[PDB]
Amino acid sequence: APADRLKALVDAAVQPVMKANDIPGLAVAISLKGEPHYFSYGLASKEDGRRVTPETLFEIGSVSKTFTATLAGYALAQDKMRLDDRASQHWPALQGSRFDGISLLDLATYTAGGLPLQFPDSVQKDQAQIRDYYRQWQPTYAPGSQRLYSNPSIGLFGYLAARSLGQPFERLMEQQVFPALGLEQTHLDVPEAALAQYAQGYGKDDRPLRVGPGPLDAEGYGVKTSAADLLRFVDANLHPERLDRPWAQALDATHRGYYKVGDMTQGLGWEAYDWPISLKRLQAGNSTPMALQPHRIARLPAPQALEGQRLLNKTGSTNGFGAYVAFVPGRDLGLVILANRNYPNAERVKIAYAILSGL
Ligand SMILES: *[B@@]1([O])OC2=C(C([O])=O)[C]=[C][C]=C2[C][C]1[N]C(=O)[C][C]1[C][C][C]([N][C][C][N])[C][C]1
Repeated sequence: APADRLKALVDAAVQPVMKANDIPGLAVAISLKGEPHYFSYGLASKEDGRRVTPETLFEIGSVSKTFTATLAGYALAQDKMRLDDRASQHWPALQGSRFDGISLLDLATYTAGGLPLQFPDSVQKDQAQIRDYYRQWQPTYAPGSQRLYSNPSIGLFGYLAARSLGQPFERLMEQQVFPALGLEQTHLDVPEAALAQYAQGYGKDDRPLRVGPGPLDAEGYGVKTSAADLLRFVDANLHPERLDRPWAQALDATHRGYYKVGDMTQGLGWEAYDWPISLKRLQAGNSTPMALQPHRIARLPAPQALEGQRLLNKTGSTNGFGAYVAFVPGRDLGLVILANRNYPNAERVKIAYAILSGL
């Protein structure tokens, strides 16, 4: 009955949203009282009819920023950097730029002063173009005043964290972070031997879409992982104390809120809400205006522990994929929803809400 109840609950949440958004395949993973549960739907590739499993690789887009924050947490834990460090202390090519006046915290939390959603199309994945972009950049407003969701912002934060550790970002992620987290199905660059597991993404007219190279892609949106591995990451977030001490500290650094915008408390990577809260309020916190418009922040007097009766979440999108992760620390509850369509965030939250309410 409990298997049937749980399959009934997840089916009732997922199936209508998959039909309504024409999602070819979707993988759900739930952590409930320290037990994993997997629900797999539809097709990883329509063309060959490969089915979604808990080992299928999906692009998770901006959920990658929670990994980036974890590498920064590790640099913090090892005293290689501090959140109030000036950005240019960690990259000489930025010295003399406006990044002399911008903290790592500002970049991490999108408050550096109007760094845009994306690098402009003119900036390719090239070290010199990225250096020249940041050197010439000027804030639109005061650092620390307005949140504007930004790849270049948290991207630079992860790149500087990696420089502080004396190694490239992508090497640190593959050689240190993923192994420390027990993640063997999590990739920035999918190995040839694992390509059979990589789902096809679908956009308008079902055009096939896997993410192409871009400046600080790894930092902003580069992760491919399975529902099984992303739920392991969620379980590490729910129990940092089970990891070796420096990684425990790295994960705790991602559970600290610095400011509020509406119902949302901004941490490093993770965005937090009180729990319970209405579905409409959780959808609004993950809405298009929150991604695309600047918002004045309400700074907290001291960083707040993101634990207890709160929901921590992150949405992630690429042109072909739509991911959502959410966990409730105080209820030992975790959830991963990976899909091979970029379907609206409101719809991803609709599935999660139905599941989390059901439990
Ligand atoms: B990220 O996934 O977060 C994000 C959301 C969200 O939170 O779900 C909504 C809207 C935008 C973003 C930004 C992030 N994702 C990307 O930046 C998408 C990425 C950008 C580069 C593209 N490549 C261009 C081709 N040369 C691929 C999509």
